[PDB]
Amino acid sequence: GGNYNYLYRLFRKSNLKPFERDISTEIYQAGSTPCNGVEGFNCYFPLQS
Amino acid sequence: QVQLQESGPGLVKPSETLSLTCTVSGGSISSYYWSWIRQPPGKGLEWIGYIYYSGSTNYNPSLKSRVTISVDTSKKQFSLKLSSVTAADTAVYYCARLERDWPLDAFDIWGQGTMVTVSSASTKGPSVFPLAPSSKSTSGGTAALGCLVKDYFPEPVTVSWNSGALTSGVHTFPAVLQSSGLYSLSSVVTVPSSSLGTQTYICNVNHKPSNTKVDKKVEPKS
Amino acid sequence: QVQLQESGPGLVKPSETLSLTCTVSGGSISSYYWSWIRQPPGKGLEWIGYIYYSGSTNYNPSLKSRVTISVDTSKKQFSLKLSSVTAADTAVYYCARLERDWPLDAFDIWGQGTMVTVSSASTKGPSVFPLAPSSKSTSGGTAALGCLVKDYFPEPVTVSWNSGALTSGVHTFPAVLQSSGLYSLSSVVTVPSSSLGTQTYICNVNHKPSNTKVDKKVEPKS
Amino acid sequence: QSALTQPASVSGSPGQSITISCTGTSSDVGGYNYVSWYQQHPGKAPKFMIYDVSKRPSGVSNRFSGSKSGNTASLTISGLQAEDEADYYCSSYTSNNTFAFGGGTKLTVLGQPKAAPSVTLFPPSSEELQANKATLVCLISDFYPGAVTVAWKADSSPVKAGVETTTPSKQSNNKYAASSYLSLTPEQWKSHRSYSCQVTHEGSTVEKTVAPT
Amino acid sequence: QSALTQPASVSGSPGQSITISCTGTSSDVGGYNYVSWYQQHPGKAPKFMIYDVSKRPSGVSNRFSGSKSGNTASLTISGLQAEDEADYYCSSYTSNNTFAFGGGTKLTVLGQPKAAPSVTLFPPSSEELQANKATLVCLISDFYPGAVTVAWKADSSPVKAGVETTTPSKQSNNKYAASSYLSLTPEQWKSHRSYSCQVTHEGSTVEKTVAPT
Ligand SMILES: *[C@@H]1O[C@H](CO)[C@@H](O[C@@H]2O[C@H](CO)[C@@H](O)[C@H](O)[C@H]2NC(C)=O)[C@H](O)[C@H]1NC(C)=O
Ligand SMILES: *[C@@H]1O[C@H](CO)[C@@H](O[C@@H]2O[C@H](CO)[C@@H](O)[C@H](O)[C@H]2NC(C)=O)[C@H](O)[C@H]1NC(C)=O
Repeated sequence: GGNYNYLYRLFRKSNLKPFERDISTEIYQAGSTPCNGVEGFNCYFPLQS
Repeated sequence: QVQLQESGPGLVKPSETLSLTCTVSGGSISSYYWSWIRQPPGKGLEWIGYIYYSGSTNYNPSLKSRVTISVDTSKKQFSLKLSSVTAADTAVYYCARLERDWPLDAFDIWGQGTMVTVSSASTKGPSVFPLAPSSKSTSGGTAALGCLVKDYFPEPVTVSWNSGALTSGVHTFPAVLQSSGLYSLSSVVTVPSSSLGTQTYICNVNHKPSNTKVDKKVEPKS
Repeated sequence: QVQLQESGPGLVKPSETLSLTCTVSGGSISSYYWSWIRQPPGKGLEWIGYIYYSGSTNYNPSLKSRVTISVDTSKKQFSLKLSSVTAADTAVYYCARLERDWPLDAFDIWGQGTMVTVSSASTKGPSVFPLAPSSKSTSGGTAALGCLVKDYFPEPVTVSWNSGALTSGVHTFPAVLQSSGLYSLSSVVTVPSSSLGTQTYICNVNHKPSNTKVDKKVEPKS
Repeated sequence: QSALTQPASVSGSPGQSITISCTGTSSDVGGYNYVSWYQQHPGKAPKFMIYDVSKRPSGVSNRFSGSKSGNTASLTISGLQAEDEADYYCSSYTSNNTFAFGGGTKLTVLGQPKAAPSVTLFPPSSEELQANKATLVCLISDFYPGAVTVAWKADSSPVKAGVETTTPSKQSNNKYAASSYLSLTPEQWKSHRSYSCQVTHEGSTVEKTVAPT
Repeated sequence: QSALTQPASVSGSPGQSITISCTGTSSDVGGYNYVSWYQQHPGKAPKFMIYDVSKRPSGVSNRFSGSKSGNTASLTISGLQAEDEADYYCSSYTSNNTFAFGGGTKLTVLGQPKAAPSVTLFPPSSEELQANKATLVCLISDFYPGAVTVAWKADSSPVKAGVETTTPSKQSNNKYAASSYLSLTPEQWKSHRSYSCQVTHEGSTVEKTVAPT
């Protein structure tokens, strides 16, 4: 049925520094339009499973 | 940069084994996955196996027990051989890459496919004829002329003008399947009428399934 | 190697502030002096200040209390702003370098200037028309054709042929100031008459003050 | 070795937005999020659009967006521009270690014009005549509503033998073009003083007429 | 904020030599020797010639020489070649920390030929006619002595309304070219069966004549 408890981050502003860690969960903003914490086109949740 | 390109014939009757290759242009073998994708006329896509490069595989159990893929890494080829075809596999055949490493997945650069018909009635060469303009065929400063291609079993014939010289006002009409079972089509170009007495044009029909390659000049009428 | 190039518009009415820049091509900022030089129509030159690069200045007291020069060393710009113009400053404006280090002095590589008119009657787009040749317009093996441009306030319009294709027999006549106050001019080319039925030509008017850019084909007469 | 699910053609006006769906079982699209979309122009090769429910690869407009709810993904286009009339497929990574493709969905931008048919007629070619053949050729293009009917005629008569016709098909300017073929014996071509082709399209009937020499 | 001093045009025959003067106060040219010369071709950008009363920068002919006596400098050209017809300016480093330019001097190489006028005529363009306009265009070039006068004519009549004329101006081959414009209503262009352009130049009168279609 699928083990959906193992997630990974697929969007970030900039690549990590070595051994750096980032557990935030802010709505990513692809396009120029601001997101205001809601999903939509060019406003994506940053974690997939 | 990297592009694909199909190969191989198709016209064989029913119940045999066909072959195809997808020689790689830009050069990227040995790193990705490479798969073959069918598509019948007017219907949705499909899928068949792939082959890593070092190891290998095959897939789509519905087509299993019929298909074999092989890879020649030296000259960068995929062979695909289906066996005992059934004239229900009369389709276009793309050879898209695949993608790993950077997850992505799905697919990627494709390869223009190859119409592969499966039936009797072996290939026929087309007959070419010119379509000259006239005083009625001009529209003042503009005028149109063309070329008729007739009676060929290939089906996927192609047409150029003056070795691909002109891209303005050129139109190729879709082929009509005549009651005889042979196809025939037409190509046309419209251009400023003034250049009619000074300039020359040749329409160049290429028929890959046969070996027909005919280039015919068009001329004003007497 | 190093070249200059002006910028900036000019057509504003009287009593305002204009601007110009002289972006540097070959790349030599931060080492020399850079100054701006006026020239009215049909009269002698003039001079305005300069700006070292690190420090700065301004000059020509006759024009003092009106002019300000600035420099952006990053993208290599000189701004020049005169204020409250008077329609007596209707001139071409060069941006020549200067020279130090090796004494020399005087000036050096200039920049093709920029006609900057000062008056009312805001810009107007030109109307383009073709001038076809004829049996009377040919001289046996040779023949001439042209293009008329009409009724524009820009004044410094420019004209090319087939994207600058031809440089033989091309002549652009000086503009005439009509009683209306609008200018209109003509361009012409003479060429071996034989190529008349086979070849094509387009005259391309560029009007930098408006944004008009019109390219029109010339054709033989019916 | 089965298939997915997708609706047939959809509709929409320019400048608006539209959302096309792609529904599958919870063992391919529910239990995965490796879905990707593909856009295919008529008679072309499909083009890669976005991997992982959403992630336009560098090179695609930002008017496209992907999303999922549960074993159902969807693609949204914004400001419908009248060059996106194409087919759209979705794919995923079904179990059993295999991929699967949708069923396709024809996008219709709800074109504005009612372009009238550009018609032309072509008489037999000489080599064809000497080849003991004749074939009148009627060509049409640049008419928007692709619902034309063509009527072959002797010098003016309705004639119903040797007429072949294609169905209209889309151009690159989103317009339509078609052709009609009239096969005849050379005695038939030398037989009539004229022939005519009639194109009926939205009431409007345009006609061409030719004559041997 | 004043100015220097220079003579107007000078004259000279080829192969000879000529000297052009530049006189200023003894607080700019007397009290300095930073003078430099500049050559400008008609409708071009001036060109740098020699810094410090004399010192042709690598790239200029050696037919030029500069010199000074006292608050008066001068430039000498040798073997006048008939491509040096231009304007010549001198500059210096006046006190008050500023520069100054001369007044310019038109060099005349005393041309040899008496080139006759090449004339051409152009009738209205069709788009202009449909645009409710008409403009006959008379062009002239390749005549040396720039003293032509143009006479506009109805089918042969002297006509004096709507005539505009430029003054001759120098070509690159040192010859001259001019134009004349005759504005007319379309009824005027359809009105006369012909029109004519007369160019008088050194007694010689050349004429062109056109006709509507
Ligand atoms: C792959 O998995 C699918 C199920 O997701 C298998 O499909 C069939 O399942 C449907 C019900 O969902 C049945 O109605 C069919 O009769 C089943 N067919 C078969 C052949 O099992 C499918 O078979 C699997 N294929 C492989 C190679 O494992
Ligand atoms: C720069 O010096 C000049 C003199 O060389 C100044 O000019 C004037 O001198 C003349 C006589 O030679 C007088 O007739 C003018 O009335 C003077 N005008 C002025 C404004 O003084 C000039 O003024 C000086 N300019 C600066 C900025 O110092």
